[PDB]
Amino acid sequence: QVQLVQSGAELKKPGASVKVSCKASGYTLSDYYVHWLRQAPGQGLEWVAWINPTSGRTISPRKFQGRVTMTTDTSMNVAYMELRGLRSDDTAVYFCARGGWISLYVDYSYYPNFDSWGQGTLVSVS
Amino acid sequence: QPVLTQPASVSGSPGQSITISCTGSSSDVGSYNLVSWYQQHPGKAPKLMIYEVNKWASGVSDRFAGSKSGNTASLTISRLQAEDEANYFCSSSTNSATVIFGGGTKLTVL
Amino acid sequence: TRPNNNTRKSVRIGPGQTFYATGDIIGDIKQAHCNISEEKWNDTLQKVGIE
Ligand SMILES: *[C@@H]1O[C@H](CO)[C@@H](O[C@@H]2O[C@H](CO)[C@@H](O[C@@H]3O[C@H](CO[C@H]4O[C@H](CO[C@H]5O[C@H](CO)[C@@H](O)[C@H](O)[C@@H]5O[C@H]5O[C@H](CO)[C@@H](O)[C@H](O)[C@@H]5O)[C@@H](O)[C@H](O[C@H]5O[C@H](CO)[C@@H](O)[C@H](O)[C@@H]5O[C@H]5O[C@H](CO)[C@@H](O)[C@H](O)[C@@H]5O)[C@@H]4O)[C@@H](O)[C@H](O[C@H]4O[C@H](CO)[C@@H](O)[C@H](O)[C@@H]4O[C@H]4O[C@H](CO)[C@@H](O)[C@H](O)[C@@H]4O[C@H]4O[C@H](CO)[C@@H](O)[C@H](O)[C@@H]4O)[C@@H]3O)[C@H](O)[C@H]2NC(C)=O)[C@H](O)[C@H]1NC(C)=O
Ligand SMILES: *[C@@H]1O[C@H](CO)[C@@H](O[C@@H]2O[C@H](CO)[C@@H](O[C@@H]3O[C@H](CO)[C@@H](O)[C@H](O[C@H]4O[C@H](CO)[C@@H](O)[C@H](O)[C@@H]4O)[C@@H]3O)[C@H](O)[C@H]2NC(C)=O)[C@H](O)[C@H]1NC(C)=O
Ligand SMILES: *[C@@H]1O[C@H](CO)[C@@H](O[C@@H]2O[C@H](CO)[C@@H](O[C@@H]3O[C@H](CO)[C@@H](O)[C@H](O)[C@@H]3O)[C@H](O)[C@H]2NC(C)=O)[C@H](O)[C@H]1NC(C)=O
Repeated sequence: QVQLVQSGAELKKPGASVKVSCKASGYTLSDYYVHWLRQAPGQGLEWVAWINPTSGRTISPRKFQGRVTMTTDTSMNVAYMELRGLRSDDTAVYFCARGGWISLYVDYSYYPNFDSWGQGTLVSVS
Repeated sequence: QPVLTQPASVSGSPGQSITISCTGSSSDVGSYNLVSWYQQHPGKAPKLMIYEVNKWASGVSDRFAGSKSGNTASLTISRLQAEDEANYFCSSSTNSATVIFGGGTKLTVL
Repeated sequence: TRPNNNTRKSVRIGPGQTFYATGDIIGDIKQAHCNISEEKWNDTLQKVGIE
């Protein structure tokens, strides 16, 4: 059994900041890379970033470089993704998802193989 | 940086076959064969239905084809039934070490 | 295998001559390694042992 329970939704002023947390359940977060995703109302799925939760190494495409900052607390077994400098676009349903197994000898960080997904939490904007 | 494309909406016919495709660049589709296909219903979370073109995803019936060719790939659905009423996103990874999604397309009724 | 995707960075060091360094690493960081099949290595090593 698997669950990626995320924190609740919260509306923010545009240009504000917000911390979004993703909980692990049924597995230890150190096994897999955690991918962060999004879905605006009526739009498609937008890829935001990955994090290698052990080393805390991350990559985000271009649009979110500087927007998104990343941490984890594997003692608590939780993954976080903080946004700053919000816009109207950020009325969207962020998803957290676990991607590839972390193997010391082969790089699975970067390819679209999402096993299980978060339920969905809504950073919003008035 | 997101560039991946696919026809934004199409329709199927029960019992027949339909082609639902996506296209990109040699940087992200032809560079490596890493592709997958996703089903999400509104009010629910997505569900991986293809990975690495034709490695077999869980709970996927044999209707759901998976193929790739150069700059293109597609679910060539065959026998094309009605209980899949929501979209079918494409996705591939770029040589810049990033994941890309398409614009989504709806497997409409049908 | 060297699984890291290194990139070479060109630097101009003196008149009309270049130095090449390593730029940013694309992707994730991984360890360099070499693999051998261990049953065949064991049989080979025992065959040395009988000599
Ligand atoms: C040199 O040398 C070296 C050494 O060797 C090398 O390296 C290598 O390499 C290779 C290749 O590259 C790699 O591989 C990889 O691996 C990985 C890992 O594996 C492992 O692990 C896993 C996991 O584990 C976990 O889980 C389990 C269950 O399952 C359990 O049991 C365990 O214990 C764990 O647990 C966890 O949790 C828990 C909770 O409680 C806890 O407790 C603990 O502690 C932990 O934490 C596993 O699984 C595996 O196993 C498997 O596999 C095998 C083979 O290998 C087999 O035999 C078995 O049976 C199994 O099977 C199963 O599973 C699978 C999965 O995997 C599936 O598929 C099948 O069907 C069955 O079911 C082991 O143990 C892995 O993971 C990987 O895989 C992936 O990828 C691939 C690529 O190729 C592909 O193909 C596949 O498909 C896969 O994918 C899949 O999976 C994933 C995961 O995540 C995902 O993501 C995806 O999506 C997919 O999915 C699936 O599932 C789902 C559900 O979930 C569904 O839906 C779908 O549809 C599908 O089905 C790969 O294979 C390796 O790793 C390496 N190594 C190391 C050490 O790292 C190198 O390479 C050389 N060199 C050169 C140059 O080469
Ligand atoms: C190894 O270390 C070097 C530094 O010693 C590092 O190189 C630095 O990379 C950063 C990131 O690319 C560079 O900073 C950027 O430069 C661009 C130039 O176009 C600026 O536009 C950027 O500004 C935006 O981002 C800032 C935050 O980073 C914001 O505060 C700002 O308002 C803008 O929004 C940004 O400054 C930096 O110039 C280089 N440094 C040098 C000396 O070239 C390199 O990346 C390191 N290696 C690895 C693998 O990380
Ligand atoms: C690792 O990084 C490299 C570079 O980021 C990726 O592969 C290389 O990507 C470049 C740019 O697309 C390719 O350049 C092309 O080279 C041919 C040479 O004949 C040239 O004709 C073109 O005009 C263009 O310059 C290069 O070929 C390509 N190399 C390979 C081996 O694919 C690579 O995708 C990255 N790998 C991973 C796993 O991230």
